[PDB]
Amino acid sequence: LPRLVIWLYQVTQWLTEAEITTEAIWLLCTPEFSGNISPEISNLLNNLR
Amino acid sequence: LRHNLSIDGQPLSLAIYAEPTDPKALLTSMVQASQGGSAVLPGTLSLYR
Repeated sequence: LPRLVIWLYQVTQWLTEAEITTEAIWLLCTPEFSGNISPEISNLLNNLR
Repeated sequence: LRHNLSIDGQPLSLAIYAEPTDPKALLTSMVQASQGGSAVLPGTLSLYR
């Protein structure tokens, strides 16, 4: 529990210093995907093929 | 005495300020659209080179 507390404090301090929101940092930290093909991916296909 | 005031009706307890929720900011983003090409017309072959 104290390890989690100190990790959370350091993470929040660094995040506030970097001035990043919550869902944005979620997306830019997790390796997950949106769920389907994005319009940008479709444009990449249509400009690559 | 019933309403807990002074002799001249001044309230004996200071009314709370009730600080408002205040407004919030608004955001907008970009929107894209995709299209295809037109049908290729068979070029009428001329005689030139």
